[PDB]
Amino acid sequence: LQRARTILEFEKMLPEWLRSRFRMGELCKVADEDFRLCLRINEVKWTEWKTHVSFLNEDPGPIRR
Amino acid sequence: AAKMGKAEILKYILSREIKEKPLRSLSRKFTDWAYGPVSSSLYDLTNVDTTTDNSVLEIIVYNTNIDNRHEMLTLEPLHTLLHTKWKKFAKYMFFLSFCFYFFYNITLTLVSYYR
Amino acid sequence: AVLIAAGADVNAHAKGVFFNPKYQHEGFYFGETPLALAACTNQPEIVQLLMENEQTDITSQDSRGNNILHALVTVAEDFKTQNDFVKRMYDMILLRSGNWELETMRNNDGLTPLQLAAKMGKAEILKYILSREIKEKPLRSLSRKFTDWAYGPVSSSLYDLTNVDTTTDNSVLEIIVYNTNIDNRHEMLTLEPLHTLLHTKWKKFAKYMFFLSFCFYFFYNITLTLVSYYRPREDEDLPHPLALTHKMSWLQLLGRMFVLIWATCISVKEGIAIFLLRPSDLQSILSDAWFHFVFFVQAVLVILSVFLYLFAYKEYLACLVLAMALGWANMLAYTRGFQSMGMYSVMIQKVILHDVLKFLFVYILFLLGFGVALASLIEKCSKDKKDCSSYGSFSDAVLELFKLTIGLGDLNIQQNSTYPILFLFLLITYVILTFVLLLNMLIALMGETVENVSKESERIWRLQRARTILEFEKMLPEWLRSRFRMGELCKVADEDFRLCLRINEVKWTEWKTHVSFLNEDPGPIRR
Amino acid sequence: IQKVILHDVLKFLFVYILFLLGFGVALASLIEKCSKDKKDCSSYGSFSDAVLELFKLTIGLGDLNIQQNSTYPILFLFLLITYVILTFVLLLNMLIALMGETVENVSKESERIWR
Repeated sequence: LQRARTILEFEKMLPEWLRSRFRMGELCKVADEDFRLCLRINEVKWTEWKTHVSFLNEDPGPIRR
Repeated sequence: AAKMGKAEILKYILSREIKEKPLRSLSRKFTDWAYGPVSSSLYDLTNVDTTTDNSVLEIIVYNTNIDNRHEMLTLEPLHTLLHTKWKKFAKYMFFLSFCFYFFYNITLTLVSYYR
Repeated sequence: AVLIAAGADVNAHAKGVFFNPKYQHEGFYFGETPLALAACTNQPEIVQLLMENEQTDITSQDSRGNNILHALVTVAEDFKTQNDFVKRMYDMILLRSGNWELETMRNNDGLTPLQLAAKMGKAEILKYILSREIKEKPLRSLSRKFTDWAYGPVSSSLYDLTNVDTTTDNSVLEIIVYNTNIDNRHEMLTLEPLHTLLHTKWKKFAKYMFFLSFCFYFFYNITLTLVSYYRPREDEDLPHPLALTHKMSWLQLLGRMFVLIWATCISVKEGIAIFLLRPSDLQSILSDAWFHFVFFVQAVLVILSVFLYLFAYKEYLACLVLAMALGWANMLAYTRGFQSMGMYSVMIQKVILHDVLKFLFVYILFLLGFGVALASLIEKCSKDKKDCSSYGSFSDAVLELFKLTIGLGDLNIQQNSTYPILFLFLLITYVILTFVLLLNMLIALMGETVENVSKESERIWRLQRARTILEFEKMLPEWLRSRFRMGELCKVADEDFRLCLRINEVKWTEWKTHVSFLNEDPGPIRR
Repeated sequence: IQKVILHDVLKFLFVYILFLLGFGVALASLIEKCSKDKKDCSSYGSFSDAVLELFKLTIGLGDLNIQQNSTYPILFLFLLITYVILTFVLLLNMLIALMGETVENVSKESERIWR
């Protein structure tokens, strides 16, 4: 919490144009018009062995190219 | 949910997996790809970090009156994003102010002891 | 199955940008064949179906020289984050079709999949595979366990012992002792081929062999003491770092030619040992290569005294004493041979490393912070005893405050001058900090640590005596007269009357009739 | 009083006397110096002095001398502070933490032993 208490204050005393792009930006949603909302990528492990209905892509690890 | 500090429904709502396709669009989780046991998880990130005023991160850090804040930040939009943002600049930025104050500290010592 | 009925190729190799390291990326390194992920998907039914095809090759190495068994190991991560299916998956694929040719297959870097379980540190499947009881008689021959006799509740247990001890290069014992990067090694050596065999080999020679080197270094240590304390002092500034006495009663010439050789012999001994591992500069140099680094610093520091006669420098006696103080300081390393004291040897080893570095990094900070500040008021034009020729500059108030930890004598609130009720204010603040607050921290800090470690601290000591025992054998190139084992005791296989074995004892469980046995149940061998 | 003498302090003194001799002989080398103690022509300054000089360091000794002992006393004081680093803040506080684990382990069955 205390290092979290610090880190925002540095950003608060950073009025630049925010070059530190901390995120995947404007990565498209499933909604056909809503291709907005910057996102995140994370990793999960072995549980709940099943078929997966919902997906977004043709399963690469990073983005293509 | 941040202001009241209700953790468990906040534990829910940041995930919010929607399985059904006609209304999957409202979720806070989208399986970007899965490939079985090791998946590409994905949080929605729309009102989380201070890109707008008074984002949910800005409350939970700068809130009093709650002794669940340390436990609440365990959550995975909350936890890893701090580690993310500390990596690229804030590990550097602290050590600058650390060195600037420590070398401030030495210049204080010399002029007030030697002559 | 319809695709197989359509005629899909069961032998395909999925190359590409996956099977990458850094498991944050995809890198899911299963072995690129349809058989490999099939067990890995926890799908035993189609595993059977893949075995129904005669065209299925299983032998075939794929990308990193890996067959079915290799990457099979490198998903065995935990008992908690797994239902433990891989164990019976692996068991199923052996009984369905299993040959020793497939087992003895090595890989790209030339490494046994059994040895891979050591390298990856997958403990639980390694817990399986060393036992490997096979109950059925047409293929019992491939087991790692053979009931030599049983007689009910107290049986003659027997491990296979074929790739275990260093009778060949890079045996599975040699990995697990000399491996870094894994914090499961101490727990893994609990296993019964691993555990008892060390106790076996320590019995016949290594209990003797340590005490030889212990006595040789301890009596080295005494000869260091005598020549450097009793008669270095002759009234002349000739250095003479080793006492000679070229006349009769040759005790001191015996002193010189003793000490130089053992220092040289221990230098080459540890010099090859330091050539031999590469740490990440703080994990194994600061648990394992510590006392090795101690020795290498020690012996060179001894022989450097000999170099101080060459141009006769000023350091001839000053350097001659540091090796002495350190030379008794590493007898601490050689007390591991006892039972309870070896348990204390890890208690001295982690508290230096987790607790007191944390202490001194804060302790020296206020030692300077109060140190310079009190050195400002101590000037005063009145420093110490009519301060015109005496001391009163910086190291005084350092040592005035350094002695405050212990009995200093008396504390002076005396003539130091401008506002001494600020001077005494910092003195009592130092007492508030550094005697009642900051010191009693570490005492409460140690108590939490010592109970946390001393449930597994025994095992760490076991690793360190295991760390020793192989090195003695490594510095034993004899014909290995110490026969540590039952040798070439015959297997059930009619031609394979080979594979040196072991005898062990089990107790009351699982009350049943025993089908498989070897003999007509004597206790020892007949005659 | 009966098990702590037997499981804990034998372990202590077998290590304690080791550095008591190790520092003991080493500091006895520098204390010769042709300048041992108070114009060293008739007074003492041989071996048991620096033993008792260092044996009194466990408790209040009076004052500690960084004085005229001669050749490189910043090695002499270096061993003194190393003795403090070892034998007052590291090695002593071992047994205190060691006793606390033992006393709770025995005092659930310690009554029975008295019986």
